[PDB]
Amino acid sequence: SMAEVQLLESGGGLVQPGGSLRLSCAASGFSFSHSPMNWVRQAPGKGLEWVSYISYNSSSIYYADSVKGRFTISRDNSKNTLYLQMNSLRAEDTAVYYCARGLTESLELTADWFDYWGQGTLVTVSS
Amino acid sequence: DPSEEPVDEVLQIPPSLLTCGGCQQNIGDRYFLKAIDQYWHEDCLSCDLCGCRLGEVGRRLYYKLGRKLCRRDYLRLFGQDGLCASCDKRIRAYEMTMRVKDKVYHLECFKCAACQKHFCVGDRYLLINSDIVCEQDIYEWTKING
Ligand SMILES: [Zn+2]
Ligand SMILES: [Zn+2]
Ligand SMILES: [Zn+2]
Ligand SMILES: [Zn+2]
Repeated sequence: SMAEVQLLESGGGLVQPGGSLRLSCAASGFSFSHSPMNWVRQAPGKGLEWVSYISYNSSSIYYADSVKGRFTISRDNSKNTLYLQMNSLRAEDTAVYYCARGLTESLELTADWFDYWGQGTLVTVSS
Repeated sequence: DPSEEPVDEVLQIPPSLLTCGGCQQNIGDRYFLKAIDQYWHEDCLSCDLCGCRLGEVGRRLYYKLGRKLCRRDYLRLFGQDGLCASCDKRIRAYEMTMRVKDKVYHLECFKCAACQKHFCVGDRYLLINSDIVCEQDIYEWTKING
């Protein structure tokens, strides 16, 4: 009776500094329309770094300081899709970008990978 | 007597008053919410910080300094009870945290208690008290012991 949670990140790849990418995540296996969503990135050695947050109805939206003015989060609940528009890309933005499902109350992630995290999509900005 | 049929007085909320406090539009729904002397569509009553539906569990909201907040956001802004499980320091408002089980951490604090490595997506772990231990530290313990 329990449906398996699925988060499939798309987009990303290799581009030069000043370049632009559009990330997407298709969701299924939970009520996406009632879930706050996130983009979280990670380079090897370095820890997980949260990028952007968006409430279920898009009324609340936040960004990491490092991405403010460059990245834009959005969602489409009828299509169960999360988006991230990445502009003015720089070498520091190189990482695996995961779509992370947030806990319903007050800006929180969870380490339940299977139920709340995708497999990620790679973004690389050249030297 | 079977012929006896009750005549009940009904006092309804007047249709003119049913304007939502969050969208300023009419509420024609059967199910809606009452809060802070206003009526709301169920999707119109949100936390000012995080934007979650406010009374979903516990049937209460937290109002201070002109802000309607959820329990955790209220305690993050005003309460003393927003300390991290690792570094034992107050969690800033507008800060994204990592919750493993029932314990809350800063993302930079989200690392193994033994080898000090930052956890990656898909990493198996064990939580002892407020210490998260990676799988390869559990295996290296049980290898010497059997
Ligand atoms: Zn909140
Ligand atoms: Zn409304
Ligand atoms: Zn900490
Ligand atoms: Zn370890």
